[PDB]
Amino acid sequence: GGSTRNGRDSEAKRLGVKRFGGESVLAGSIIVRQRGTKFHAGANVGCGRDHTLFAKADGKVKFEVKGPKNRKFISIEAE
Amino acid sequence: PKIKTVRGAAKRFKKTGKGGFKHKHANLRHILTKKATKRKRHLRPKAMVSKGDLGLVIACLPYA
Amino acid sequence: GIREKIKLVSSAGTGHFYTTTKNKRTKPEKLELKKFDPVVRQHVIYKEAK
Amino acid sequence: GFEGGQMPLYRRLPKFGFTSRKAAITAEIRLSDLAKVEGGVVDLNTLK
RNA sequence: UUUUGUAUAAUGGGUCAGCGACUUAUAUUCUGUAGCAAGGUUAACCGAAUAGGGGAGCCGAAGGGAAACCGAGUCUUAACU
RNA sequence: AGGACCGAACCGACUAAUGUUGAAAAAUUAGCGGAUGACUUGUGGCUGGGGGUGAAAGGCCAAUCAAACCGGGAGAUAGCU
RNA sequence: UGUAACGGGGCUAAACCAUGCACCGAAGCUGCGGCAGCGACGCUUAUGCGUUGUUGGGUAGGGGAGCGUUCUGUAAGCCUG
RNA sequence: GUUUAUUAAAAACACAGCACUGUGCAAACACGAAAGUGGACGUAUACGGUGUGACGCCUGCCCGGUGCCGGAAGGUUAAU
RNA sequence: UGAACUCGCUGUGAAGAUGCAGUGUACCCGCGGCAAGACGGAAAGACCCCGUGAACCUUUACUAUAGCUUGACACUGAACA
RNA sequence: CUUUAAUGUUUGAUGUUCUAACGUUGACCCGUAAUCCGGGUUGCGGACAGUGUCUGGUGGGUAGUUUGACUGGGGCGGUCUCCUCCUAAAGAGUAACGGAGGAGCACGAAGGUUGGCUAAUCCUGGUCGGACAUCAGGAGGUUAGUGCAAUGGCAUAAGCCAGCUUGACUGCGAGCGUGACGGCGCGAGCAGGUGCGAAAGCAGGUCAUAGUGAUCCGGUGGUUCUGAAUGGAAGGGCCAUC
Repeated sequence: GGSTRNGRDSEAKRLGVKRFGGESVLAGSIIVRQRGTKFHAGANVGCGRDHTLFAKADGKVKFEVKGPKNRKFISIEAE
Repeated sequence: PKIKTVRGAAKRFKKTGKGGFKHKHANLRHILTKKATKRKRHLRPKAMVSKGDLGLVIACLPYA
Repeated sequence: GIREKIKLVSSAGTGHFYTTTKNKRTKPEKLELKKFDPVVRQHVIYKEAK
Repeated sequence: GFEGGQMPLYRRLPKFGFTSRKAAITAEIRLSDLAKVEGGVVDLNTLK
């Protein structure tokens, strides 16, 4: 394989930054190989098989500096 | 000379009243067991061209 | 296609087969896998791949 | 169909056959046609 | 004329006077305007003749569906959804 | 007796000066190879462009050659000056 | 290759460093004459006058609008021995 | 001797002699909508064709690979 | 053969300028010669490279065929080993 | 059901012989005291040959055509689609023939669901024991492990272990993420039915990302949508597939 081969981009993005928006549902996060390093609060679910922090009700994103470790809380609630 | 409808488009599309062309779409003829079940449940219903994707198609289909 | 695909019929044999990703190339094992028969819309036993 | 490369779009898509051949022998009328007809009966018998 | 850049020992000028290189129909989409408008238009052709006549055909006015089949509705199917 | 052999014409165009919009589509000058022969030359004719003719050179074929001349297909074709 | 590693002279201060006030310094700023466009304020609705404000170098391409040239009609007219 | 018209004039090409594979005569060989004609008015001591190279005297090895001849022992096997 | 009444050095430089900047020099026009220049005048570089271009040549690469050949067939009848 | 001969016989081949098919590079006569040629008379060959024709084989002798791209030039080597980390700039967009490892498949479990558990490594003790394996104790550890590369998570484990078990589900889908598009990735939830759990509750596989060719063609199995005069049929369309 490499060098080079490089493994170009790997589809890696940050997506959810600041208050954000969605019509009725939203992803909350997209960052891969992530389970509980960003923890679920409000109208969402914890990250697993698809790496998203998916929210089933229209909400605005709120970010905490602390959680159970590490494991900082990412809150999604209606405004 | 009377201007010809292109065979490449004429035998692949169905017309409408409001505009846009209706068609069966690809990926539903060849080796079905190897393809995803959710994908096969999404390709079973037929597809359509909307007015924003239509200019390229009437450049092959001139007539009513 | 190096997968030699198998197709089974329901307990009653009626309608079409059920095509499955279950392999026969690599291991001899039980072919009964219990699947949906859409003439009865019920989960039933499936038989004979020939 | 040419768009610089990567093939014309219609060459990716499946064919549609099975013709019906009745439209060229079918008429379409609104309620204000054949509406008087000298008091007679509307039937498609022997139009020639 | 060209080029990142040419006074360029780069391609081109000896001179007077002339020559020397872009058509519109069939089909169509949007635009402009003209006649008429849910209608508009006849082709070839007849004709006193460029008047009048010629609506076959064409486009538009109602769609959905592989098609059969339904219609301001309609397809998909066990399908209400 | 002899494709012996010297030497002109006769057939060539090897040496050096010269010419190459020339005396010239290759000869002006003096030499040089062959010089009754597998020689040359006057007259008449035969073999024809995917076809001839070469002790046969990718030589020659009427100013034209890894393929002659003419008009027509023809305003071939040119992602280019 | 020859004045030729401030272009050169002057200059042991007329160089070097930074300091204090003055002056010179564009086609622009700014004043005026003129024009087109956008918009106000005062007077007036042939429609202008008065004042203030403001934009006006534009090439691949996208829009607006004149002056000549020729034919055809005007032209049974108008100019001409 | 022959020679590449105007850039090598020869170690290039050509006759000698040798070898080999074909060819029984309506030969093999050759050009041709095909007669016909050339081979030849010739006869295997003749003729075709490819090598090598006058002369004197000579010419070691390999048949697995390539081609060709007979078989297809053994394989693979068309048409109809 | 655009305009020519075409000096040397050094700088500037599509950087190897007669011609832009500075500086040293130079009577004008001929003629018979001299020959360091005017990248002299001649050749819309020949060199090499790029090109899915064109051609020729290698060849059981792809495709078609002349000729060869088993079979089927027409001229076509009868017998025996 | 063997291997084979003769009696009978189907169909070929080689050879001989006859000649009511066809050849004569045989002669003579007439045209005509014509070494062209036809006719005429007579000999010799003979289904061999000859000429054309169709299907298979062979066959540059002849004619047309093809022979991908990158490569800080050519050439040996590297490379063209898919995974992963740094280069990569503390939004967005991202390069090199820069630094460095992999894929073109496997698994019926390493799965679903309910209930339990926790590593590495080193020393000492111990033995069928010239060196691995299983263990006991002590120090020490979310550093072991995960079907495979790499990457990060992972104990409330997604790492291994037992019961039951196959959701490695059908039909639908609001949509959510992405690239210029084709196309790629993720999917709430509804409806059908089965499975786990005492139950609240949960299951559209695997710890996630690579494991694969758009379409045209024809085949394969159902249907009764179509089907040139029309009742069947051929062929197509749908349904289900290769």
